[PDB]
Amino acid sequence: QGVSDLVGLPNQICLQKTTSTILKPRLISYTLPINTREGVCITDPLLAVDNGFFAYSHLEKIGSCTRGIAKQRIIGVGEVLDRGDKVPSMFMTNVWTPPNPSTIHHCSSTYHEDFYYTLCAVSHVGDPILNSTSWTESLSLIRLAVRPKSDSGDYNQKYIAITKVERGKYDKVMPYGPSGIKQGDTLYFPAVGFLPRTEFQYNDSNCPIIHCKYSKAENCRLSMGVNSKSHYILRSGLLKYNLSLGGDIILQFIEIADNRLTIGSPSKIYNSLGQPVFYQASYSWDTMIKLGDVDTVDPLRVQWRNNSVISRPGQSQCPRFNVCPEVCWEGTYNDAFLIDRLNWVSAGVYLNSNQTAENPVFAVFKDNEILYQVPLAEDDTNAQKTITDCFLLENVIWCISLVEIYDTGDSVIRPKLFAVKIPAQCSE
Amino acid sequence: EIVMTQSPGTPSLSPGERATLSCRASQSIRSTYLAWYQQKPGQAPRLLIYGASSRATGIPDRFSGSGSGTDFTLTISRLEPEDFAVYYCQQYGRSPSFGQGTKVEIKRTVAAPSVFIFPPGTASVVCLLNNFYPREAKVQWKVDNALQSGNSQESVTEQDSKDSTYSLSSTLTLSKADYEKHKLYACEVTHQGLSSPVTKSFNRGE
Amino acid sequence: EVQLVQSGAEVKKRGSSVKVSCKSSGGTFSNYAINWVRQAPGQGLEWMGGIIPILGIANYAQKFQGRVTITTDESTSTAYMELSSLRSEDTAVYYCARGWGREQLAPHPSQYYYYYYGMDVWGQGTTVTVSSASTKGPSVFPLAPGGTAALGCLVKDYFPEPVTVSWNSGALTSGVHTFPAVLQSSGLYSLSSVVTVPSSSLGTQTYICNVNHKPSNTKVDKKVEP
Ligand SMILES: *[C@@H]1O[C@H](CO[C@@H]2O[C@@H](C)[C@@H](O)[C@@H](O)[C@@H]2O)[C@@H](O[C@@H]2O[C@H](CO)[C@@H](O[C@@H]3O[C@H](CO)[C@@H](O)[C@H](O[C@H]4O[C@H](CO)[C@@H](O)[C@H](O)[C@@H]4O)[C@@H]3O)[C@H](O)[C@H]2NC(C)=O)[C@H](O[C@@H]2O[C@@H](C)[C@@H](O)[C@@H](O)[C@@H]2O)[C@H]1NC(C)=O
Ligand SMILES: *[C@@H]1O[C@H](CO)[C@@H](O[C@@H]2O[C@H](CO)[C@@H](O)[C@H](O)[C@H]2NC(C)=O)[C@H](O)[C@H]1NC(C)=O
Ligand SMILES: *[C@@H]1O[C@H](CO)[C@@H](O[C@@H]2O[C@H](CO)[C@@H](O)[C@H](O)[C@H]2NC(C)=O)[C@H](O)[C@H]1NC(C)=O
Ligand SMILES: *[C@@H]1O[C@H](CO)[C@@H](O[C@@H]2O[C@H](CO)[C@@H](O)[C@H](O)[C@H]2NC(C)=O)[C@H](O)[C@H]1NC(C)=O
Ligand SMILES: *[C@@H]1O[C@H](CO)[C@@H](O)[C@H](O)[C@H]1NC(C)=O
Repeated sequence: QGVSDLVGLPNQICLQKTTSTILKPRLISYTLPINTREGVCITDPLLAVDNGFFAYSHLEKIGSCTRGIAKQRIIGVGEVLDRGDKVPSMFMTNVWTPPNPSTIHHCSSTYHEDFYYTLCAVSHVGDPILNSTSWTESLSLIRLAVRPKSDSGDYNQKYIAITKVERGKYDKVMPYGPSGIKQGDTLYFPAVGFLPRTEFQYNDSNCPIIHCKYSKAENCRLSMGVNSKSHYILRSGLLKYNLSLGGDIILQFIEIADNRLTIGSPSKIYNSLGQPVFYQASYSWDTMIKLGDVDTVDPLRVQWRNNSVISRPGQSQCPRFNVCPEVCWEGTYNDAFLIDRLNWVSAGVYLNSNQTAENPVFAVFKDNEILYQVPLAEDDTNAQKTITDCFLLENVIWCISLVEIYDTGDSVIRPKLFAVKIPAQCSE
Repeated sequence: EIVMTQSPGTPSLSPGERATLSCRASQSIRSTYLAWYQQKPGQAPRLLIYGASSRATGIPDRFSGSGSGTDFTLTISRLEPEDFAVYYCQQYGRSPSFGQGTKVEIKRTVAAPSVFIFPPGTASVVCLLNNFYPREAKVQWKVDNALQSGNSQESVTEQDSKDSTYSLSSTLTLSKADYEKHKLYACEVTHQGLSSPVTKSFNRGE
Repeated sequence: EVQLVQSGAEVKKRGSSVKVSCKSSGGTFSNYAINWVRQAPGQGLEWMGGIIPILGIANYAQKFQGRVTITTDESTSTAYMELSSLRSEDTAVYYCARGWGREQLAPHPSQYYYYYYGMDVWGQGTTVTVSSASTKGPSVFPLAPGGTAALGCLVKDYFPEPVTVSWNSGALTSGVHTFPAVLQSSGLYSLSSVVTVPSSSLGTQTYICNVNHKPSNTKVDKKVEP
């Protein structure tokens, strides 16, 4: 009843392959504050959905998405509800804006009872991925009540700078990804560690170059960094924040295991039908989608699917469906949400192009076949980053998808949000 | 990085008539990313087509765009005096590139070159090819028995305002030292509009 | 209504550098892109690069990457293109042109793509000669001549173009061809201007060519006679 997590025994969904269009996307970007004007880019988006609530974030800057002057950073929370016509909508209820919008980077949100806790990086040198050596590690926490109050002190909004971070042997750590999970009173955020390339142990014999003629054995190791001679390598994982502790907040870094290892990239961890799932973006030579059931969270190990149908666009070195080790840092973030564990079928958006960020398709797929899909825009639509999150409305599976697009109507690079019901039958 | 090849290079065809010039890319490209430009004699280019079919602000309806994929086509419906110029196709976007250009010549009746020769520490012998058509014509310098190589320079006019012909000046530059060592100087002119090669010649004297 | 205005023709030594101006007369650079195109004498157009000022981004073709800096000054509504280490191959005419330019999402974690569109507004062009030779005047030589004769003037060995030629002090026009100049391996130019006349009139009339090369401020006026 109402809007709930994807748990229990949902209504049935079509598990057969069909080339008919049976998915019917909707625009729901309206009850949100993305109010358009040209000259601006709206970048660094974030979407999270948990227990009938949501977190959202973006950075609006004037001019270039890269070099433009930052104007406003939004971190908002609200409810996911039925308008009355059995279609889920998003209603912002509590919005936080920092005083300096150029300093917040790489936010990540996880929900726990009364709040969304969103963990961000504070930087005075731009993106720490690009200014890794210049970035002094500074992490902040913005905690937002999903249902604010009137005379509640700092119950509504609470900003707090983290001083105690256990990073192990990594020089610094950072949130990297849109959303994470709770386990009891312990929160886990998708994150990344910066390791000096000098103390990175990696047997080059592990690099899988069998029947990969033009691939050398070093390529794996060299691809663990933003480029072949980067000072750091990036190792994905989790940042753990245990709410039961009390005292000065401690975050603790948990590196991801080295099976199907690829360069640290924006990832996300979420619960589906009882159990945690991990998606890691393929920013490297391993361009087939990286997702799977979490075996253990701490230490973090992931049973990656052997998916042979979903990939991501790249560039001339590591384009779509590339599978041989190369030295590259290319690709996009396009996550997927487990909606049926028995058949392991997932829902998500991919970019139907080999070397260009365009043509976003919402697809329901299994490991070796796409069951069904629908384009979300036109053939040539510039689109890059997609965040898909599914849930239940009156026990029917719905997915909300954030897609970062070029909007032609206002000539603005911006996020748009789509709601897709997953149909019961395979035939109209 | 994309390479555009145009064709033909030098089409010759008559005024009032229709014209079609082809542009082909070494890659398949979206039609949105293609333009046609016109460069009249000795001045800046101007934009005819963009998106492979659209005439711009202030353009006559003669010009029409066509094609997609790898093949594209510009079309002139009724040619006119000003429509005789060079035409470039452009693929644009990330790293734009032009084709080598198509220059639409004037079609006219074949003419024959009037061939003249002029004698001079250096000396330069000149050979003039006055009022011929079409442009294609060859000049071979000749000393006593010699057929020369890589010591001659060539210059050509554009088509005359009146009769739409070409003229040519070839020039043989050699030090005055080797001027007295040889005796006969000739220039052989092969052209389509003459029966067989004409040759004007002289020996220092008269 | 807007059109662009470029700097004056330049002559520069081999190894030197050039900075060509291109200013917007009517308005600001507001959101358009300024492309730079070049044309080697007697050759076709090649895109060198472009700039989109409202984004603060420049992009270049590979052939000119490193050698070309495309800058702006929005105070002066003025773009600049600086070429460095000039080789003889860079002797050309450099146009600045204006068209739309759009920032696009790329399949890269940080990169953005930048799209330069068809160019609809053109500057007049700026000629840039690169040569080790120095300013010099031309030597004017005559070329004297069965029912039609030809005579002419040879304008030899002048470095900085151009030179101008008239016949009979600009009175003789019909049947005249002044040829496009050629460059000798001396680094100097040489031209020929010729006239067809009736043979009957080799004695009746007297023909005088007027060679006038301003960079040296020459005005040799030489006759022609059998
Ligand atoms: C987008 O990229 C896709 C993948 O590119 C491949 O991977 C990259 C990293 C690089 O290595 C490329 O060289 C690869 O092509 C393209 O789809 C692939 O197309 C190729 C053929 O062009 C397919 O291959 C076949 O693979 C089969 C097994 O899966 C083989 O049975 C088959 O072998 C037979 O035929 C080959 C010659 O083709 C001979 O060896 C023998 O005669 C043998 O009998 C092929 O080797 C590959 O499977 C495709 N991968 C996919 C679909 O994931 C794609 O190109 C398009 O592919 C399909 C959809 C057609 O429409 C093609 O015409 C089309 O080009 C790229 N898309 C575009 C637009 O370029
Ligand atoms: C990495 O840090 C340096 C230093 O903060 C950045 O360089 C600055 O760049 C801006 C934008 O052009 C200038 O206004 C500053 O004057 C520069 N400062 C210095 C000290 O050079 C650099 O841009 C950062 N890298 C990225 C990708 O943002
Ligand atoms: C979060 O912190 C609490 C508080 O220290 C931890 O709770 C302890 O857990 C151990 C083993 O589970 C018990 O033996 C203690 O009695 C617990 N203490 C209290 C006060 O309850 C908890 O384990 C921490 N969670 C994580 C995931 O580390
Ligand atoms: C993806 O494929 C791999 C390889 O087949 C699977 O990993 C192996 O599975 C076998 C069982 O068939 C085990 O004996 C091995 O220990 C596994 N690991 C290896 C070889 O490194 C993997 O299980 C597949 N993924 C899923 C989700 O089943
Ligand atoms: C690296 O690989 C070689 C051979 O595969 C092996 O002998 C060596 O022990 C490996 N290194 C480590 C640290 O295990």
